[PDB]
Amino acid sequence: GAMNNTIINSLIGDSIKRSNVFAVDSQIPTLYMPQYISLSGVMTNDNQAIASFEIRDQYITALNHLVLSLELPEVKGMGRFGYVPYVGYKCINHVSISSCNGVIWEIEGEELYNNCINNTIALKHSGYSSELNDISIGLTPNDTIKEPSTVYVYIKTPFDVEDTFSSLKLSDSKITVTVTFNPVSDIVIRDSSFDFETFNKEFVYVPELSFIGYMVKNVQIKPSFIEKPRRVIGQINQPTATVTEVHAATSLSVYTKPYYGNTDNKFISYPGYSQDEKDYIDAYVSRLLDDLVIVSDGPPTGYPESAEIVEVPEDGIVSIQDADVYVKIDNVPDNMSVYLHTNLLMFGTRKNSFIYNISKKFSAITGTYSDATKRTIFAHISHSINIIDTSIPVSLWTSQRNVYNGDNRSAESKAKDLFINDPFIKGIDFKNKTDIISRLEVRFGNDVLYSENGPISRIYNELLTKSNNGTRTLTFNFTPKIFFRPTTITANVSRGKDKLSVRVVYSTMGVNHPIYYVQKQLVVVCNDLYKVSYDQGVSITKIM
Amino acid sequence: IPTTENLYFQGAMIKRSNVFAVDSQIPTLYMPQYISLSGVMTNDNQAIASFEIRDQYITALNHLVLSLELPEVKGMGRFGYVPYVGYKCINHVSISSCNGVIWEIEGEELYNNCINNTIALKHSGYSSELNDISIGLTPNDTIKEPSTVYVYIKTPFDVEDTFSSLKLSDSKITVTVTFNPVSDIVIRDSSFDFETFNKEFVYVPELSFIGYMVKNVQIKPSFIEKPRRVIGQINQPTATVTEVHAATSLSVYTKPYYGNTDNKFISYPGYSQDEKDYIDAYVSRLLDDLVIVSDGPPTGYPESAEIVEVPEDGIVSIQDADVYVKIDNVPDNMSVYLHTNLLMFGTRKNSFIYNISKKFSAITGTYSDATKRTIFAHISHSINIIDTSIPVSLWTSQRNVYNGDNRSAESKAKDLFINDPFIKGIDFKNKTDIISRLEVRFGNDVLYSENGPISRIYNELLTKSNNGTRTLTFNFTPKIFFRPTTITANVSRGKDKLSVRVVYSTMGVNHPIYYVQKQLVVVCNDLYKVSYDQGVSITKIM
Amino acid sequence: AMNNTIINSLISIKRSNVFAVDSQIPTLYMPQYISLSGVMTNDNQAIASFEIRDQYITALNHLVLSLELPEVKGMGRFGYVPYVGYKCINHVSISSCNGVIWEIEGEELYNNCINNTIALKHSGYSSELNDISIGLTPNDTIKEPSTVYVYIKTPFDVEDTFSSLKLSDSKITVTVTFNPVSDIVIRDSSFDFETFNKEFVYVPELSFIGYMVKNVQIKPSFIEKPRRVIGQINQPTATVTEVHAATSLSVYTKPYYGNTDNKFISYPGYSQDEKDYIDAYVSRLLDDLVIVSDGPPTGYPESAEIVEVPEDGIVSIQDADVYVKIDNVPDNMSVYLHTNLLMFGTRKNSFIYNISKKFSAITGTYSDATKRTIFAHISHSINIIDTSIPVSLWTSQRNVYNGDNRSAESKAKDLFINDPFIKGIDFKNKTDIISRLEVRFGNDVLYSENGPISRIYNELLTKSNNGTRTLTFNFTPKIFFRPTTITANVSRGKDKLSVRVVYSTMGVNHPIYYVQKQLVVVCNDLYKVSYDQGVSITKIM
Repeated sequence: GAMNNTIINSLIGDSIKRSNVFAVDSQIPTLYMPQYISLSGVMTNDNQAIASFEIRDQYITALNHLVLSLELPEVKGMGRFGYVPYVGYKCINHVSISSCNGVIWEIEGEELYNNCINNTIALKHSGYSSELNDISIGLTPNDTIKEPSTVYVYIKTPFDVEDTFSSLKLSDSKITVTVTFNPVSDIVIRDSSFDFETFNKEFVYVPELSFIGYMVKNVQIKPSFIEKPRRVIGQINQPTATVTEVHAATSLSVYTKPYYGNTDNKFISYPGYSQDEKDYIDAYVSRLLDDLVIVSDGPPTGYPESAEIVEVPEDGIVSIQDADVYVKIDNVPDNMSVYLHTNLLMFGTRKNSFIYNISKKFSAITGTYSDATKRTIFAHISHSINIIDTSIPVSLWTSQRNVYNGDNRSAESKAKDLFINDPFIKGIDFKNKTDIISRLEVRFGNDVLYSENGPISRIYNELLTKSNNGTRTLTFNFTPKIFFRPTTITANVSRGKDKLSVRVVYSTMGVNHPIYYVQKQLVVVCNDLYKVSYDQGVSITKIM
Repeated sequence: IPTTENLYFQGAMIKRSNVFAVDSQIPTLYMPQYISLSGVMTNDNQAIASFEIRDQYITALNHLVLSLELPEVKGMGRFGYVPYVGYKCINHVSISSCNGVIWEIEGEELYNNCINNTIALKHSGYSSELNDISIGLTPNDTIKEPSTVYVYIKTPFDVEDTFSSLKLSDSKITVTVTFNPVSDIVIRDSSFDFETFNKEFVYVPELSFIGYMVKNVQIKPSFIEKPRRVIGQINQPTATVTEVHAATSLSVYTKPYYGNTDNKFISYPGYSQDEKDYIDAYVSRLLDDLVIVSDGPPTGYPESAEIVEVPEDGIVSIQDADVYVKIDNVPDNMSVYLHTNLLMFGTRKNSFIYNISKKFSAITGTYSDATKRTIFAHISHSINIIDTSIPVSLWTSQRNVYNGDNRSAESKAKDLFINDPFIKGIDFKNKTDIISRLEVRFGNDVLYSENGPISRIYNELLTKSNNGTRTLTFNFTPKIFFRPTTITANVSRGKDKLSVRVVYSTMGVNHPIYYVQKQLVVVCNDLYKVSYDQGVSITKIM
Repeated sequence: AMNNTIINSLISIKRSNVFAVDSQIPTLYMPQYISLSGVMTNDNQAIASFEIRDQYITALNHLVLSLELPEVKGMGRFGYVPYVGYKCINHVSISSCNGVIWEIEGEELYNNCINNTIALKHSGYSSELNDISIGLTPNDTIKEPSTVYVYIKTPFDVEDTFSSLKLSDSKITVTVTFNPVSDIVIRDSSFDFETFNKEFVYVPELSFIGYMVKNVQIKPSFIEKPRRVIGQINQPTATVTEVHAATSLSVYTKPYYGNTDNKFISYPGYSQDEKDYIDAYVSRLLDDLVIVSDGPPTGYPESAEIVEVPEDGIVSIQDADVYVKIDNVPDNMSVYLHTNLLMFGTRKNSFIYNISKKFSAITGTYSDATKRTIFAHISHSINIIDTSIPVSLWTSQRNVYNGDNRSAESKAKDLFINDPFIKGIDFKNKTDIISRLEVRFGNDVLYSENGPISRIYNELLTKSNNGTRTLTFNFTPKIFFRPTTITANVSRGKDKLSVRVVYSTMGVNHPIYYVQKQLVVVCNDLYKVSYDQGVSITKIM
């Protein structure tokens, strides 16, 4: 109801100099006015799509918070079609910010995405919705698969960190923003039935650039520093990569990307908008089940001769070598039996060695046959399918290496396979869950800068940046940005110490996984420090 | 040899600022205390709670929390509280001294300011116990157990803790909370005795705050932003804020007006508040009347109902739409029937018909001989959030040439009264964007305009919020340590007002949601100087 | 381009530049992620020691403990508790030659990290670790080996380099005391815990961010050290003595399960919502609750009252009606309802706490293929308290009934749960059992409350959804200021904090009444940190 006597007695019962924590002198700031400015741009096909935006106005003193709008068209026709999650980020191949004196800042599309991955709002705007990312089906040539939509891509820049204090100042200079787009093939998930040829011919990127402009009265410009991300991709299947000309790096990131060039980029399933590891696994199990347990009158027809479809015993247990599969379906008609496809997908490099068989990954399958729809309605499924199984390209099941067929699904099931060309996949699975780096070594010149076995550098990245999707990262700067010059690793060119060399030991994937034959590329990102000066327009100088 | 050199700082090689040590300043001597007050209740019979803060030792205060003791709800019928029940109770909050109002806010604006604070919304409260629609079976059955909810009354005094705190220049502070009618916070069916509940219900509030007893306080003048709201006329796409001299921001949004309805909806998902939960609760409510397993043509439906026996094929054609219906274990003496016009809307006898039965493409299930019900399995439909937000009144409106609610009397009896006061847009999730274009005028000159909702995208990015509004921010300067940046008036040139004009998106006249009345809401934050000369006072910056 | 109205509104007074800053040159330093193996020592309590000393490691912060979990092989049910890595920790101590610099009890470290979802995930929390897995053969793999990471949050992390621990050419020892592995594992009777316990060893590794600083200019600082007092079992009071400069005081309750075998009917695994706990429990009871049998069901104790369901579908258990309807029941069989599955009472013709009475509707379909009932819709009033009742309390001496009338199959599936960080009297700490709280500074009442308004403030101020009744005395920003504290008056006897609570009561006929409670009181004392002749701390008085 009021302050207690014990508290009152503990204070009254003034000799020392105290900092006022109950009042502040409200400083008058620089006089300015912000404005959201939107620009249309010019489209070019060098046949890569490139959008240019020129910002040249005597009243736009500073700017930040770049947002790119993209108009997605109405998608009509036959077939399965869906956009990749965060489709807007996946459109971007490269972003460049330039003045008359050259590039001020630039970034690779995947690195922009990596920098925004911990911003759920920016990712949502990108966008990510059941409307965009579920795999929709067109049943007629004039059927609407996808309605037209607008996505917003937040182009995070070093100018956003401290709002007005970090904004790009325009020294009565012309700024150009150049966005290079990925082919539309990257952002779209589709089956064979979908007329991609026509879609590709007719699709056009329709972008618009927004930014927060500031009209500042008597701006007092000071020099600053900015970090420019630089990326190097290693050779296919080489466990090494080098970044040359490293003189002042604030950080270094290391990750892996799969390379699907030895494939047709076709996968059995995709979960759509639902993106959890369990959603990927459930979408895959769901696609296999129709061919795995068959309720038929006599041995099931329409499967390759290589298929081993066995009638389930009265026991319910089918033995596929060491693995027992318990199959029990209720309401099976008297003229019909329950069959198990014991080798739905199988892989082996040697005829009497190890076999990777997807049918062996199921231990229990129960359900009820429906006389009304003539389908089996699966109830409980016990299995050991993982995220890697859902990430195996179909090409690797039917590869030359494989001594077996070894894709014994029905023709109906194979026609439902999807082309996935997402350009920002990491690791060897869709969720980048499996850590395939067993050991990492970083060399600065000839000296070992850092080495680790487990991903403790990923744990630090995730803790320090409050991200649940980090990468193995070394950070050399722990100083607050903008108010301090960033701390860096510094070169010694005479001792040949001006290169960062990364070496990894990859995990053997275990014994005979078809995912061992997924080609990998090592990615190394280095953040170089640059000085930003505004003497005769905006200019940047690499720190050396 | 598989060993690797383990050497430290191998990447290492004037006045420098020390980043490894700091001089720990001695702060003002103070002592905080959590103080709780009961108030005085007063009653167009609107409930008002007053709390008077007067103590020579409370030097400053912040972090206001209002407690509310919700009563035990007994009786027959369906009852549930709206999500974030405690915020929806608040009509208005006012903080006053002897010199007048220091700060005040409309209930919806307090809620909009706390929408990103998941903790404060949970305390509000939001739970299965409060928000699921509970059913009372006997007149002495307990529908809802008594409960306490906490409403964090976010004020400008919390931004920088002690630095931004409200200083009581040995003045009396009065906090006045105006409550919304209990009708607004309760979701109920016709069976529930609302008349008695309303007569007997009383708001039981308590105000807490963090008080600070400060030794030799050195008070300095400061600035405060006071939110000011203007609501446009029904269906008017314009609104004006007059006497704008120093504004830090301007927000624009839409609210539906349900005065042309009885505020009854077919369904409500309860505690589960996702778009999918709203859609699933609605589909679930329609399914008992949509697919019927009956011995002969189903009874108990209006004559306007067109209930058709499903062919051996399983496909029923409703004009251009094919509905595949297949139910297992149907008894031999019975057939499967499909309600082909459960809900239908047309403005002309030969116009386009909006039919909810046409929104279903596949319905799978098993009839239960034990419970004499159909247990639905897989449903393929195209029901959206707008369908679940249609008031029942609009389906049976004078503008409809059809009946056009052909549901059973049992289904219509399960309809719920929803009077949530903080609904935005034309659907429960505020998913549909109905503003096609926005123009903001400062005087007669165009300050800002947009076609797409880029100002909402910026609001959401800058405030890290997933529920933003079209907002124009003029202040990008850090709060408390600087005088806020404002849009400033030119009275001589007539630039002393903010006029908002929107262009609403169009839609077909044959969709019941076309008849939802809309109100434009404009929120302006005006800058005020906080003085302490003879107790606390605020002065509008002009 | 900028509109004319904006240009016209702009185009003697000192203005602060908000569009440019002079980029200060910081102290020259170089960070490094350093990892150390320690020394393992053995109540045969496991203790890991890590010694940090290097002429170039000047400062450090952001301690992360790695734990290598082994491959778990054999027969039976096994799972790790959620946040396994935090639950491993009994105590963490940071020491110099001059003594302890900072230390914390494992539960208080966990409490400090509970609002950090990333740190908790790294702990870890996954279906792989936390679902209850089953081993079918003696060489079957129940759990694959895994690594967990425990972020050991310290006061040195608040302001990165500014708050970092400086090493004045001193040797810093980090000592981690581990809980017995019995605390972090959820297992059934079938699992060979004896062998697992004998063979299990903690395999830890300590990482930290080390800083090599050129010409470090050290300044004295302040640190808050958490101090915990646990009250006598069921005693609603606790005292913290020698309180001279405290920044906060926290109060909470813990259950004590020493009067039990720590066995529970169910556990939801990785799925940790209140509903997941309730659904896992209902699921475990269902196969004994509704039985499809040819004649009266066999294999239940003589005390079991299994009744054939009438044609009506309604079975009356006193005042409670249970509607049971199962489809596809074979002609030679009937539907039976177990009317006293679990029952508890302290007198014979009095009140009965009966779990079977908590069900109002049960629907399902019998499966001829698997000879099971596949349950569909269930209407019950089971709560989080029911799922938190140890099995021991159903069959206790106070109970005049049997009163666990489940099948032997169901009882064999019971799980040992020894999670060391449970609060309240239920697994979710949902039930508030403190009716009133009083805090005394000396003999004077410092604070008192009925409702948990101090928990509401804790949750608001720390942006946490799992707060405790807390009194904060410090609202001053950390590192840049000396913390504000409650200060002692030794002459007036105000140099101690006494807590008294009034517990709510659940009835004497509820098995949960017999769950023992412990009052926990946490006090944060202010200490001065000085670096004159190694690192040392001094209690503020």
